[PDB]
Amino acid sequence: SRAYGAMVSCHMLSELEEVIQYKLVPERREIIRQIWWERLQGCQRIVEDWQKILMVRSLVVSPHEDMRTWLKYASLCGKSGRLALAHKTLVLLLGVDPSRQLDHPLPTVHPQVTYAYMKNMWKSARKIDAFQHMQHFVQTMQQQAQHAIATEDQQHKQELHKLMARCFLKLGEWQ
Ligand SMILES: O=P(O)(O)O[C@H]1[C@H](OP(=O)(O)O)[C@@H](OP(=O)(O)O)[C@H](OP(=O)(O)O)[C@@H](OP(=O)(O)O)[C@H]1OP(=O)(O)O
Repeated sequence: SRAYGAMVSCHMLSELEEVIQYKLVPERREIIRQIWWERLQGCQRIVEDWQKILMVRSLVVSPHEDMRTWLKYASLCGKSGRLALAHKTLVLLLGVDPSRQLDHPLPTVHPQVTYAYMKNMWKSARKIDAFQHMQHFVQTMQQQAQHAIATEDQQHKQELHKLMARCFLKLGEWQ
């Protein structure tokens, strides 16, 4: 447990070598990203360590390029009593600020990011407006899914149904 800090340092150095591999090899990009995700999952859930590792990985990977990792990091920060940093990460992922445009409904692009932002807002005690955004998001998801159902997009439809199931459960619990 004492050496874990130096272990984190070794993790960062190994990540840097995999970063130069990422820059050199264009066919290794997906494999490297999956390796990074699994290794980060293996590491401990300390916000400082996660921030260091993600800062190292940011050299060749923009947050938009890998939404899942930053979503997990934002969830960790939210559970670690750092809702300010979690909101900053969520707004960076979204690309626009829902806080300034309260009247403007939440963007539908990146629905996972929108759902994460909504639940963070719920944790931010803005429950009523979170519920209104939840209803708007669910109706938008259903209309979008009905419009965009196609034989080509089936995995996307399955993921959308899973997210919608989570949204309906959250709607019921919040009601
Ligand atoms: O913190 P909660 O409100 O209870 O939400 C949890 C939490 O999601 P986050 O990734 O946003 O933290 C779980 O993640 P863990 O931190 O426990 O790893 C996730 O489970 P997975 O990691 O397996 O995705 C689970 O999702 P699910 O209900 O689909 O299993 C999800 O629950 P809600 O989305 O219903 O809030």
